[PDB]
Amino acid sequence: RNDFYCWVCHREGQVLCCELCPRVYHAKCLRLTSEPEGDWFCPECEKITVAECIETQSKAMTMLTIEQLSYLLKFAIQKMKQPGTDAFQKPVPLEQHPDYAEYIFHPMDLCTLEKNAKKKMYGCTEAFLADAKWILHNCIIYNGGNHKLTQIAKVVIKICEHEMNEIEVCPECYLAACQKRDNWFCEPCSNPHPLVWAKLKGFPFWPAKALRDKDGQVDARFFGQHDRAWVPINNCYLMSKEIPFSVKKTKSIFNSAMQEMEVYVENIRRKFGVFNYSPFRTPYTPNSQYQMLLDPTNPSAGTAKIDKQEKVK
Ligand SMILES: [Zn+2]
Ligand SMILES: [Zn+2]
Ligand SMILES: [Zn+2]
Repeated sequence: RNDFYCWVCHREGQVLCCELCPRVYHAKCLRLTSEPEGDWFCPECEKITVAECIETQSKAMTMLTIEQLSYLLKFAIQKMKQPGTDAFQKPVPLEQHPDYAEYIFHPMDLCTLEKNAKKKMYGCTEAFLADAKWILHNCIIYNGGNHKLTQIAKVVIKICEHEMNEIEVCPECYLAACQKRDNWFCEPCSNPHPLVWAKLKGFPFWPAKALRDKDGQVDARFFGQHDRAWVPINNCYLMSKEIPFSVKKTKSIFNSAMQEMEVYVENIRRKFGVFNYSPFRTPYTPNSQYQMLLDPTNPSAGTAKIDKQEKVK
């Protein structure tokens, strides 16, 4: 059955109906410049359709099957199920709230979300977050926008958004961080992340993995502490033997990071055959392939990796 409360503001009124799902919307809540006539599809449905289309699907979805994604969604559910989330763990019982179904036409809870994931119902990360949001919408309608339970539901949805974002950055890094095997941070991914010297304003130059490029910034993951930051691309150099020196407080902390970085380099050499160090102060470039070159003085010769047509798992 179609909902009666706007998906955006959670209030009743004159609302448009989606043809594909039970969601309804005030026209003004979607800043709709005009009125749709017939066969309207809502923004949640339209975002899911383009994320599930092979021609427009994300980098992460190109490397995952539906079954593989369902395994990562199970770990995301564990992160959402924090201490204090009891009210959202099981379906709301009619024995405690007999008027619940007069207001809530589409119930949702963490156990149902978990069961749906195990049954392979979600074809993209966007679909899991869209379904999870029914928990927050339902809580606002029944309990009210200022209730203590609404505050808890908002955090549950913010955790869901962060976990979906992390899967999209790199599913292999996500899986390694979830399992936490010995020296998981040093495990190379199938398309290995470039190693750089990264300088964040106010901090010493430090070794890091480069996970993404966006608007002139690099998503750096630092060796040692495993913390993260967006760093300007002009403050990043390809890894070299000579170190870009910075005045530091504790020697041993920098030492542990350099030691961990050398374990990562050895893992790359064992798996792909090579690791090319660069001359001092060589700028990092987006999606750099330098470290994998057969001959770093002849880039047109391409990668050292031998293609054995292996099904990667
Ligand atoms: Zn609205
Ligand atoms: Zn829809
Ligand atoms: Zn990765």
